[PDB]
Amino acid sequence: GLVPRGSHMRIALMQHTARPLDPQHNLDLIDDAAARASEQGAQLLLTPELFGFGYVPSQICAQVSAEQVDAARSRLRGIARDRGIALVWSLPGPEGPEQRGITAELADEHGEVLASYQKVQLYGPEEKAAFVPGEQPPPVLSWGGRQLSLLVAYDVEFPEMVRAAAARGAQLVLVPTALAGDETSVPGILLPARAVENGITLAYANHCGPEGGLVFDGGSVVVGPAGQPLGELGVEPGLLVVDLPADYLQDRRAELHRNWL
Amino acid sequence: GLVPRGSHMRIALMQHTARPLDPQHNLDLIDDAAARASEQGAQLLLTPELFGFGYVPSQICAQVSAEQVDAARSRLRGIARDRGIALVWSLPGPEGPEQRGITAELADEHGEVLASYQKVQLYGPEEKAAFVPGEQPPPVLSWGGRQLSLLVAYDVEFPEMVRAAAARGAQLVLVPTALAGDETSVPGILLPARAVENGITLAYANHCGPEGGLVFDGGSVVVGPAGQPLGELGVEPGLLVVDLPADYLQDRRAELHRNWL
Ligand SMILES: [Cl-]
Ligand SMILES: [Cl-]
Repeated sequence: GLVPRGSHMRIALMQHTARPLDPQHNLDLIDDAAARASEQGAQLLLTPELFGFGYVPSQICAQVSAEQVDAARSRLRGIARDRGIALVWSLPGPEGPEQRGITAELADEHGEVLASYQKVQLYGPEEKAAFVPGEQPPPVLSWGGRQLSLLVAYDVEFPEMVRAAAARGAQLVLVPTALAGDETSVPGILLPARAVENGITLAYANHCGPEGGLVFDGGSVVVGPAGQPLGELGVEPGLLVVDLPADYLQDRRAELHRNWL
Repeated sequence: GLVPRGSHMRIALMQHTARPLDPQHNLDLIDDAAARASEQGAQLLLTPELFGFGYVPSQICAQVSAEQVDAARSRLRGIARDRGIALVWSLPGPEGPEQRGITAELADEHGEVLASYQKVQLYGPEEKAAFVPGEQPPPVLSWGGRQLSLLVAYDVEFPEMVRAAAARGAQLVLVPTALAGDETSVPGILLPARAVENGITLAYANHCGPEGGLVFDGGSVVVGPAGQPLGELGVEPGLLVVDLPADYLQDRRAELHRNWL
Protein backbone atom coordinates (compact mmCIF):
# COMPACT_ATOMS: atom_id res chain seq x y z
CA GLY A 1 0.00 0.00 0.00
CA LEU A 2 1.14 3.56 0.57
CA VAL A 3 4.84 4.17 1.18
CA PRO A 4 5.26 4.16 5.01
CA ARG A 5 6.75 6.85 7.23
CA GLY A 6 10.27 5.71 8.28
CA SER A 7 11.01 3.78 5.05
CA HIS A 8 12.46 5.33 2.03
CA MET A 9 13.41 1.95 0.38
CA ARG A 10 10.90 -0.55 -1.08
CA ILE A 11 12.38 -3.61 -2.90
CA ALA A 12 10.78 -6.40 -4.91
CA LEU A 13 11.85 -9.99 -5.53
CA MET A 14 10.72 -11.98 -8.51
CA GLN A 15 10.09 -15.68 -7.98
CA HIS A 16 9.14 -17.61 -11.07
CA THR A 17 9.82 -20.62 -13.29
CA ALA A 18 12.10 -20.19 -16.29
CA ARG A 19 12.01 -22.17 -19.55
CA PRO A 20 15.36 -23.62 -20.42
CA LEU A 21 17.04 -21.97 -23.43
CA ASP A 22 14.08 -19.58 -24.05
CA PRO A 23 15.35 -16.06 -23.27
CA GLN A 24 12.46 -14.36 -24.99
CA HIS A 25 10.01 -16.06 -22.67
CA ASN A 26 12.15 -15.63 -19.57
CA LEU A 27 13.05 -12.00 -20.22
CA ASP A 28 9.36 -11.24 -20.93
CA LEU A 29 8.69 -12.62 -17.44
CA ILE A 30 11.35 -10.25 -15.91
CA ASP A 31 9.82 -7.37 -17.89
CA ASP A 32 6.38 -8.16 -16.52
CA ALA A 33 7.71 -8.33 -13.00
CA ALA A 34 9.67 -5.08 -13.40
CA ALA A 35 6.45 -3.34 -14.53
CA ARG A 36 4.48 -4.75 -11.66
CA ALA A 37 7.11 -3.93 -9.12
CA SER A 38 7.36 -0.35 -10.34
CA GLU A 39 3.56 -0.01 -10.17
CA GLN A 40 3.68 -1.05 -6.58
CA GLY A 41 6.30 1.63 -5.79
CA ALA A 42 9.32 -0.66 -5.63
CA GLN A 43 12.59 0.97 -6.49
CA LEU A 44 14.58 -2.18 -7.22
CA LEU A 45 13.72 -5.67 -8.46
CA LEU A 46 15.89 -8.70 -7.69
CA THR A 47 15.53 -11.71 -10.02
CA PRO A 48 16.90 -15.31 -9.76
CA GLU A 49 20.15 -16.97 -10.77
CA LEU A 50 20.62 -17.61 -14.50
CA PHE A 51 16.91 -16.79 -15.02
CA GLY A 52 17.28 -15.55 -18.56
CA PHE A 53 18.43 -18.88 -19.96
CA GLY A 54 17.04 -21.10 -17.25
CA TYR A 55 19.15 -22.93 -14.66
CA VAL A 56 20.66 -25.42 -17.12
CA PRO A 57 24.44 -25.13 -16.66
CA SER A 58 25.52 -27.93 -19.03
CA GLN A 59 23.19 -26.62 -21.75
CA ILE A 60 24.30 -23.06 -21.33
CA CYS A 61 27.91 -24.24 -21.84
CA ALA A 62 26.95 -26.34 -24.90
CA GLN A 63 24.42 -24.10 -26.60
CA VAL A 64 24.42 -20.49 -25.52
CA SER A 65 26.80 -18.21 -27.35
CA ALA A 66 28.44 -15.09 -26.11
CA GLU A 67 26.39 -13.10 -28.65
CA GLN A 68 23.18 -14.61 -27.23
CA VAL A 69 24.27 -13.63 -23.72
CA ASP A 70 25.02 -10.06 -24.77
CA ALA A 71 21.63 -9.82 -26.48
CA ALA A 72 19.99 -10.86 -23.19
CA ARG A 73 22.04 -8.44 -21.22
CA SER A 74 21.07 -5.60 -23.52
CA ARG A 75 17.42 -6.47 -23.14
CA LEU A 76 17.72 -6.47 -19.37
CA ARG A 77 19.48 -3.12 -19.36
CA GLY A 78 16.56 -1.86 -21.47
CA ILE A 79 14.05 -3.26 -18.95
CA ALA A 80 15.63 -1.37 -16.13
CA ARG A 81 15.53 1.81 -18.17
CA ASP A 82 12.06 1.38 -19.70
CA ARG A 83 10.35 0.19 -16.50
CA GLY A 84 12.20 2.79 -14.47
CA ILE A 85 13.41 0.43 -11.78
CA ALA A 86 16.81 -0.72 -10.58
CA LEU A 87 17.31 -4.37 -11.61
CA VAL A 88 19.52 -7.18 -10.46
CA TRP A 89 19.89 -10.00 -12.91
CA SER A 90 22.12 -13.01 -13.31
CA LEU A 91 23.48 -14.27 -16.63
CA PRO A 92 26.47 -16.14 -17.83
CA GLY A 93 29.45 -13.86 -18.05
CA PRO A 94 30.41 -12.15 -21.35
CA GLU A 95 33.40 -14.27 -22.40
CA GLY A 96 33.34 -17.28 -24.52
CA PRO A 97 31.49 -20.43 -23.28
CA GLU A 98 34.71 -21.96 -21.98
CA GLN A 99 35.94 -18.88 -20.20
CA ARG A 100 32.90 -17.32 -18.51
CA GLY A 101 31.27 -17.67 -15.13
CA ILE A 102 27.90 -17.06 -13.55
CA THR A 103 27.34 -13.38 -12.88
CA ALA A 104 25.03 -10.92 -11.17
CA GLU A 105 24.73 -7.31 -12.22
CA LEU A 106 22.86 -4.28 -10.81
CA ALA A 107 21.47 -1.63 -13.17
CA ASP A 108 19.92 1.50 -11.86
CA GLU A 109 16.59 2.91 -12.89
CA HIS A 110 18.25 4.77 -15.71
CA GLY A 111 19.70 1.61 -17.07
CA GLU A 112 23.33 2.37 -15.96
CA VAL A 113 25.26 -0.80 -14.82
CA LEU A 114 26.48 0.10 -11.39
CA ALA A 115 28.08 -3.20 -10.40
CA SER A 116 29.00 -6.56 -11.75
CA TYR A 117 30.05 -9.73 -9.90
CA GLN A 118 31.11 -13.23 -10.81
CA LYS A 119 29.99 -16.16 -8.55
CA VAL A 120 33.02 -17.33 -6.47
CA GLN A 121 31.49 -20.51 -5.03
CA LEU A 122 30.23 -22.77 -7.82
CA TYR A 123 27.81 -25.49 -6.77
CA GLY A 124 28.35 -29.06 -7.82
CA PRO A 125 30.02 -30.73 -10.72
CA GLU A 126 27.69 -29.43 -13.44
CA GLU A 127 28.33 -25.80 -12.55
CA LYS A 128 32.07 -26.51 -12.30
CA ALA A 129 32.01 -28.18 -15.73
CA ALA A 130 30.13 -25.25 -17.29
CA PHE A 131 31.58 -22.16 -15.65
CA VAL A 132 34.78 -20.54 -14.37
CA PRO A 133 34.69 -19.46 -10.72
CA GLY A 134 35.03 -15.77 -9.85
CA GLU A 135 38.19 -14.49 -8.17
CA GLN A 136 37.07 -11.09 -6.86
CA PRO A 137 35.30 -10.10 -3.68
CA PRO A 138 31.68 -8.92 -3.73
CA PRO A 139 31.18 -5.26 -4.80
CA VAL A 140 29.65 -2.78 -2.43
CA LEU A 141 28.05 0.49 -3.54
CA SER A 142 25.78 3.30 -2.53
CA TRP A 143 22.23 3.18 -3.89
CA GLY A 144 19.07 4.49 -2.47
CA GLY A 145 20.75 5.67 0.67
CA ARG A 146 22.38 2.41 1.65
CA GLN A 147 25.33 0.26 0.77
CA LEU A 148 24.24 -2.66 -1.48
CA SER A 149 26.22 -5.74 -2.40
CA LEU A 150 25.81 -8.78 -4.67
CA LEU A 151 26.38 -12.45 -4.11
CA VAL A 152 25.05 -15.45 -6.07
CA ALA A 153 23.30 -18.52 -4.76
CA TYR A 154 25.75 -20.95 -3.06
CA ASP A 155 28.00 -17.99 -2.19
CA VAL A 156 25.66 -16.94 0.62
CA GLU A 157 25.98 -20.31 2.35
CA PHE A 158 29.59 -19.45 3.15
CA PRO A 159 29.92 -17.11 6.03
CA GLU A 160 33.18 -15.83 4.52
CA MET A 161 31.38 -14.51 1.46
CA VAL A 162 28.85 -12.47 3.39
CA ARG A 163 31.53 -11.28 5.76
CA ALA A 164 33.57 -10.16 2.73
CA ALA A 165 30.67 -7.97 1.70
CA ALA A 166 29.96 -6.62 5.17
CA ALA A 167 33.70 -5.87 5.73
CA ARG A 168 33.48 -3.53 2.61
CA GLY A 169 30.44 -1.78 4.23
CA ALA A 170 27.49 -3.71 2.87
CA GLN A 171 24.17 -3.15 4.53
CA LEU A 172 21.87 -4.83 1.95
CA VAL A 173 23.06 -7.99 0.21
CA LEU A 174 21.12 -9.05 -2.87
CA VAL A 175 21.29 -12.69 -3.88
CA PRO A 176 19.88 -14.25 -7.05
CA THR A 177 19.59 -17.99 -6.41
CA ALA A 178 18.51 -21.31 -7.79
CA LEU A 179 17.79 -23.64 -4.87
CA ALA A 180 16.12 -27.03 -5.47
CA GLY A 181 15.66 -30.20 -3.54
CA ASP A 182 13.74 -28.95 -0.52
CA GLU A 183 16.82 -27.47 1.07
CA THR A 184 15.10 -25.86 3.99
CA SER A 185 18.23 -25.20 5.92
CA VAL A 186 19.40 -22.47 3.53
CA PRO A 187 16.61 -19.98 4.08
CA GLY A 188 15.63 -21.49 7.40
CA ILE A 189 18.99 -21.67 9.17
CA LEU A 190 21.81 -20.14 7.15
CA LEU A 191 20.26 -16.87 5.90
CA PRO A 192 19.08 -15.74 9.37
CA ALA A 193 22.60 -16.28 10.68
CA ARG A 194 24.22 -14.43 7.84
CA ALA A 195 22.02 -11.48 8.72
CA VAL A 196 22.58 -11.58 12.44
CA GLU A 197 26.29 -12.34 12.38
CA ASN A 198 26.96 -9.23 10.22
CA GLY A 199 24.03 -7.00 11.17
CA ILE A 200 22.77 -6.78 7.62
CA THR A 201 19.68 -7.37 5.54
CA LEU A 202 19.75 -10.05 2.87
CA ALA A 203 17.32 -10.64 -0.07
CA TYR A 204 17.22 -14.07 -1.67
CA ALA A 205 15.26 -14.50 -4.96
CA ASN A 206 14.70 -18.13 -6.05
CA HIS A 207 13.18 -20.01 -8.91
CA CYS A 208 10.13 -22.09 -8.16
CA GLY A 209 8.53 -25.09 -9.72
CA PRO A 210 9.65 -27.60 -12.42
CA GLU A 211 12.61 -26.28 -14.46
CA GLY A 212 15.42 -28.09 -16.26
CA GLY A 213 14.83 -31.40 -14.49
CA LEU A 214 14.74 -29.93 -10.99
CA VAL A 215 11.92 -28.68 -8.76
CA PHE A 216 12.91 -25.39 -7.30
CA ASP A 217 11.97 -24.61 -3.70
CA GLY A 218 10.65 -21.04 -4.06
CA GLY A 219 10.85 -19.66 -0.54
CA SER A 220 12.21 -16.26 -1.64
CA VAL A 221 12.75 -14.15 1.42
CA VAL A 222 14.06 -10.87 2.78
CA VAL A 223 15.78 -11.30 6.18
CA GLY A 224 16.48 -8.33 8.45
CA PRO A 225 19.39 -7.81 10.79
CA ALA A 226 17.68 -9.62 13.64
CA GLY A 227 17.36 -12.63 11.47
CA GLN A 228 13.60 -12.34 11.07
CA PRO A 229 11.81 -12.57 7.75
CA LEU A 230 10.56 -9.18 6.59
CA GLY A 231 8.63 -10.98 3.83
CA GLU A 232 8.60 -14.43 2.29
CA LEU A 233 7.02 -16.42 -0.48
CA GLY A 234 5.91 -20.04 -0.71
CA VAL A 235 6.37 -22.41 -3.65
CA GLU A 236 4.44 -20.60 -6.35
CA PRO A 237 5.35 -17.77 -8.69
CA GLY A 238 5.10 -14.41 -7.02
CA LEU A 239 6.36 -10.92 -6.55
CA LEU A 240 7.53 -10.19 -2.97
CA VAL A 241 7.49 -6.50 -2.10
CA VAL A 242 9.06 -5.31 1.15
CA ASP A 243 9.60 -1.97 2.79
CA LEU A 244 13.00 -1.80 4.57
CA PRO A 245 13.15 0.45 7.71
CA ALA A 246 27.06 -7.17 19.53
CA ASP A 247 29.55 -5.48 17.25
CA TYR A 248 30.69 -8.47 15.43
CA LEU A 249 32.21 -6.58 12.58
CA GLN A 250 34.51 -4.54 14.88
CA ASP A 251 35.18 -7.26 17.39
CA ARG A 252 36.26 -10.01 15.05
CA ARG A 253 39.99 -10.70 15.20
CA ALA A 254 40.41 -10.71 11.44
CA GLU A 255 44.13 -10.78 11.46
CA LEU A 256 44.10 -14.04 13.32
CA HIS A 257 41.07 -15.43 11.49
CA ARG A 258 42.79 -15.01 8.20
CA ASN A 259 45.56 -17.32 9.22
CA TRP A 260 43.22 -19.96 10.45
CA LEU A 261 40.97 -20.71 7.52
CA GLY B 1 18.29 -45.01 29.88
CA LEU B 2 20.33 -47.86 28.44
CA VAL B 3 23.15 -47.00 26.05
CA PRO B 4 21.62 -47.23 22.53
CA ARG B 5 22.78 -49.33 19.59
CA GLY B 6 24.56 -46.99 17.09
CA SER B 7 25.92 -44.59 19.74
CA HIS B 8 29.13 -45.08 21.50
CA MET B 9 29.32 -41.45 22.84
CA ARG B 10 27.07 -40.02 25.59
CA ILE B 11 27.87 -36.45 26.79
CA ALA B 12 26.48 -34.33 29.62
CA LEU B 13 26.18 -30.57 30.03
CA MET B 14 25.94 -28.89 33.38
CA GLN B 15 23.71 -25.83 33.63
CA HIS B 16 23.69 -24.12 36.98
CA THR B 17 24.09 -20.87 38.91
CA ALA B 18 27.49 -20.02 40.36
CA ARG B 19 28.21 -17.89 43.45
CA PRO B 20 30.66 -15.14 42.74
CA LEU B 21 34.08 -15.64 44.37
CA ASP B 22 33.03 -18.93 46.08
CA PRO B 23 35.05 -21.71 44.40
CA GLN B 24 34.32 -24.22 47.11
CA HIS B 25 30.61 -23.91 46.47
CA ASN B 26 30.95 -23.79 42.69
CA LEU B 27 33.41 -26.65 42.42
CA ASP B 28 31.19 -28.75 44.74
CA LEU B 29 28.43 -28.15 42.18
CA ILE B 30 30.70 -29.40 39.31
CA ASP B 31 31.63 -32.42 41.46
CA ASP B 32 27.97 -33.23 42.03
CA ALA B 33 27.24 -32.92 38.34
CA ALA B 34 30.26 -35.05 37.38
CA ALA B 35 29.00 -37.80 39.74
CA ARG B 36 25.52 -37.62 38.35
CA ALA B 37 26.66 -37.59 34.78
CA SER B 38 28.88 -40.61 35.32
CA GLU B 39 25.98 -42.47 36.98
CA GLN B 40 23.91 -41.86 33.92
CA GLY B 41 26.64 -43.34 31.67
CA ALA B 42 28.00 -40.06 30.33
CA GLN B 43 31.60 -40.13 29.31
CA LEU B 44 32.25 -36.40 29.33
CA LEU B 45 30.78 -33.43 31.20
CA LEU B 46 30.88 -29.89 29.81
CA THR B 47 30.52 -27.04 32.33
CA PRO B 48 30.02 -23.24 31.84
CA GLU B 49 32.37 -20.32 31.33
CA LEU B 50 34.28 -19.14 34.40
CA PHE B 51 31.98 -21.32 36.56
CA GLY B 52 34.48 -21.91 39.32
CA PHE B 53 34.71 -18.27 40.34
CA GLY B 54 31.43 -17.10 38.91
CA TYR B 55 31.09 -14.88 35.83
CA VAL B 56 32.45 -11.73 37.51
CA PRO B 57 35.29 -10.54 35.24
CA SER B 58 36.15 -7.30 37.09
CA GLN B 59 36.18 -9.13 40.44
CA ILE B 60 38.26 -11.96 39.15
CA CYS B 61 40.85 -9.39 37.97
CA ALA B 62 40.74 -7.53 41.32
CA GLN B 63 40.49 -10.40 43.77
CA VAL B 64 41.42 -13.80 42.45
CA SER B 65 45.07 -14.72 42.63
CA ALA B 66 47.00 -17.03 40.42
CA GLU B 67 47.43 -19.39 43.40
CA GLN B 68 43.64 -19.46 43.88
CA VAL B 69 43.18 -20.29 40.20
CA ASP B 70 45.70 -23.13 40.36
CA ALA B 71 43.99 -24.52 43.47
CA ALA B 72 40.70 -24.59 41.51
CA ARG B 73 42.32 -26.18 38.54
CA SER B 74 43.82 -28.91 40.71
CA ARG B 75 40.45 -29.62 42.24
CA LEU B 76 38.85 -29.91 38.81
CA ARG B 77 41.56 -32.26 37.59
CA GLY B 78 40.82 -34.33 40.70
CA ILE B 79 37.09 -34.35 39.88
CA ALA B 80 37.70 -35.74 36.46
CA ARG B 81 39.89 -38.45 37.93
CA ASP B 82 37.76 -39.28 40.98
CA ARG B 83 34.40 -39.24 39.16
CA GLY B 84 35.90 -41.08 36.23
CA ILE B 85 34.59 -38.74 33.56
CA ALA B 86 36.19 -36.46 31.00
CA LEU B 87 35.61 -32.83 32.05
CA VAL B 88 35.65 -29.52 30.29
CA TRP B 89 36.00 -26.53 32.54
CA SER B 90 36.71 -22.85 32.14
CA LEU B 91 38.88 -20.81 34.50
CA PRO B 92 41.04 -17.77 34.30
CA GLY B 93 44.37 -18.63 32.81
CA PRO B 94 47.41 -19.44 35.02
CA GLU B 95 49.39 -16.20 34.71
CA GLY B 96 49.16 -13.26 36.91
CA PRO B 97 45.86 -11.26 37.07
CA GLU B 98 47.12 -8.73 34.55
CA GLN B 99 48.45 -11.23 32.07
CA ARG B 100 45.89 -14.05 31.91
CA GLY B 101 42.85 -14.75 29.80
CA ILE B 102 39.71 -16.83 29.99
CA THR B 103 40.41 -20.47 29.28
CA ALA B 104 38.78 -23.83 28.65
CA GLU B 105 40.50 -27.12 29.31
CA LEU B 106 39.58 -30.78 28.66
CA ALA B 107 40.71 -33.49 31.09
CA ASP B 108 40.12 -37.09 30.36
CA GLU B 109 38.59 -39.60 32.72
CA HIS B 110 41.99 -40.32 34.16
CA GLY B 111 42.52 -36.71 34.98
CA GLU B 112 45.11 -36.07 32.17
CA VAL B 113 44.78 -32.54 30.60
CA LEU B 114 44.43 -33.25 26.93
CA ALA B 115 43.87 -29.71 25.66
CA SER B 116 43.90 -26.13 26.75
CA TYR B 117 42.55 -23.03 24.99
CA GLN B 118 42.41 -19.33 25.64
CA LYS B 119 39.27 -17.35 24.54
CA VAL B 120 40.15 -15.30 21.40
CA GLN B 121 36.99 -13.19 21.23
CA LEU B 122 36.45 -11.33 24.51
CA TYR B 123 32.97 -9.94 25.07
CA GLY B 124 32.47 -6.36 26.11
CA PRO B 125 34.50 -3.85 28.01
CA GLU B 126 34.54 -5.68 31.35
CA GLU B 127 36.05 -8.82 29.87
CA LYS B 128 38.56 -6.70 27.92
CA ALA B 129 39.50 -4.83 31.11
CA ALA B 130 39.97 -8.08 33.06
CA PHE B 131 41.54 -10.49 30.59
CA VAL B 132 44.06 -10.82 27.75
CA PRO B 133 42.65 -12.23 24.51
CA GLY B 134 43.98 -15.55 23.19
CA GLU B 135 46.14 -15.63 20.06
CA GLN B 136 46.00 -19.31 19.10
CA PRO B 137 43.48 -21.27 17.08
CA PRO B 138 41.16 -23.79 18.75
CA PRO B 139 42.74 -27.20 19.52
CA VAL B 140 41.41 -30.34 17.94
CA LEU B 141 42.01 -33.83 19.31
CA SER B 142 40.88 -37.40 19.23
CA TRP B 143 38.73 -38.56 22.14
CA GLY B 144 36.11 -41.18 22.30
CA GLY B 145 36.37 -41.92 18.63
CA ARG B 146 35.86 -38.41 17.34
CA GLN B 147 37.72 -35.17 16.91
CA LEU B 148 36.79 -32.71 19.72
CA SER B 149 37.54 -29.02 19.89
CA LEU B 150 37.10 -26.17 22.40
CA LEU B 151 35.80 -22.66 22.03
CA VAL B 152 34.52 -20.26 24.70
CA ALA B 153 31.28 -18.31 24.75
CA TYR B 154 31.40 -15.30 22.35
CA ASP B 155 33.91 -17.18 20.19
CA VAL B 156 31.15 -19.39 18.76
CA GLU B 157 29.21 -16.38 17.47
CA PHE B 158 31.98 -15.80 14.94
CA PRO B 159 31.78 -18.11 12.03
CA GLU B 160 35.56 -17.80 11.61
CA MET B 161 36.17 -19.40 15.00
CA VAL B 162 34.08 -22.47 14.32
CA ARG B 163 35.50 -22.74 10.84
CA ALA B 164 39.00 -22.61 12.36
CA ALA B 165 38.12 -25.65 14.42
CA ALA B 166 36.43 -27.54 11.60
CA ALA B 167 39.37 -26.79 9.23
CA ARG B 168 41.64 -28.67 11.78
CA GLY B 169 39.20 -31.65 11.66
CA ALA B 170 36.79 -30.94 14.48
CA GLN B 171 33.63 -32.96 14.59
CA LEU B 172 32.42 -32.06 18.12
CA VAL B 173 32.92 -28.52 19.40
CA LEU B 174 32.47 -28.00 23.13
CA VAL B 175 31.64 -24.51 24.32
CA PRO B 176 31.45 -23.31 27.92
CA THR B 177 29.41 -20.10 27.92
CA ALA B 178 27.91 -17.36 30.01
CA LEU B 179 25.00 -15.84 28.07
CA ALA B 180 22.64 -13.37 29.77
CA GLY B 181 20.08 -10.87 28.67
CA ASP B 182 17.62 -13.11 26.84
CA GLU B 183 19.83 -13.40 23.80
CA THR B 184 17.72 -15.87 21.92
CA SER B 185 19.50 -15.42 18.66
CA VAL B 186 22.66 -17.18 19.87
CA PRO B 187 21.22 -20.63 20.47
CA GLY B 188 18.24 -20.01 18.24
CA ILE B 189 19.93 -18.69 15.08
CA LEU B 190 23.71 -18.73 15.30
CA LEU B 191 24.42 -22.19 16.78
CA PRO B 192 22.28 -24.07 14.22
CA ALA B 193 24.17 -22.31 11.44
CA ARG B 194 27.54 -23.03 12.91
CA ALA B 195 26.59 -26.69 12.90
CA VAL B 196 25.18 -26.79 9.41
CA GLU B 197 27.79 -24.59 7.75
CA ASN B 198 30.61 -26.92 8.96
CA GLY B 199 28.76 -30.23 9.31
CA ILE B 200 29.59 -30.55 12.98
CA THR B 201 27.95 -31.02 16.34
CA LEU B 202 28.23 -28.26 18.92
CA ALA B 203 27.52 -28.38 22.71
CA TYR B 204 26.85 -25.13 24.53
CA ALA B 205 26.74 -25.16 28.38
CA ASN B 206 25.38 -21.97 29.99
CA HIS B 207 24.83 -20.56 33.41
CA CYS B 208 21.26 -19.96 34.47
CA GLY B 209 19.57 -17.71 36.92
CA PRO B 210 20.74 -14.68 39.00
CA GLU B 211 24.56 -14.48 39.20
CA GLY B 212 26.89 -11.50 39.60
CA GLY B 213 24.25 -8.92 38.70
CA LEU B 214 23.08 -10.67 35.54
CA VAL B 215 20.30 -13.19 34.84
CA PHE B 216 21.68 -15.94 32.74
CA ASP B 217 19.52 -17.43 29.98
CA GLY B 218 20.10 -21.16 30.54
CA GLY B 219 19.11 -22.72 27.24
CA SER B 220 22.06 -25.15 27.16
CA VAL B 221 21.84 -27.19 24.01
CA VAL B 222 23.52 -29.79 21.84
CA VAL B 223 23.04 -29.08 18.11
CA GLY B 224 23.67 -31.75 15.47
CA PRO B 225 25.01 -31.31 11.97
CA ALA B 226 21.57 -30.66 10.53
CA GLY B 227 21.17 -27.82 12.90
CA GLN B 228 18.56 -29.54 15.03
CA PRO B 229 18.68 -29.69 18.80
CA LEU B 230 19.63 -33.14 20.04
CA GLY B 231 18.74 -31.98 23.57
CA GLU B 232 18.08 -28.69 25.30
CA LEU B 233 17.39 -27.21 28.68
CA GLY B 234 15.19 -24.34 29.82
CA VAL B 235 16.03 -21.67 32.41
CA GLU B 236 16.55 -23.80 35.49
CA PRO B 237 19.53 -25.75 36.77
CA GLY B 238 19.88 -29.09 35.07
CA LEU B 239 22.03 -31.82 33.67
CA LEU B 240 21.49 -32.40 29.92
CA VAL B 241 22.52 -35.87 28.78
CA VAL B 242 22.64 -36.67 25.07
CA ASP B 243 23.61 -39.68 23.02
CA LEU B 244 25.46 -38.66 19.82
CA PRO B 245 24.96 -40.99 16.76
CA ALA B 246 27.00 -29.78 0.60
CA ASP B 247 30.72 -30.06 1.19
CA TYR B 248 31.29 -26.69 2.54
CA LEU B 249 34.61 -27.49 4.08
CA GLN B 250 36.10 -28.67 0.74
CA ASP B 251 34.32 -26.20 -1.47
CA ARG B 252 35.19 -23.02 0.35
CA ARG B 253 37.74 -20.90 -1.51
CA ALA B 254 39.88 -20.32 1.55
CA GLU B 255 42.74 -18.76 -0.26
CA LEU B 256 40.51 -16.02 -1.51
CA HIS B 257 38.48 -15.77 1.71
CA ARG B 258 41.58 -15.10 3.68
CA ASN B 259 42.31 -12.00 1.70
CA TRP B 260 38.84 -10.67 2.06
CA LEU B 261 38.20 -10.58 5.77
CL1 LIG C 1 36.20 -7.74 1.73
CL1 LIG D 1 42.50 -23.65 11.70
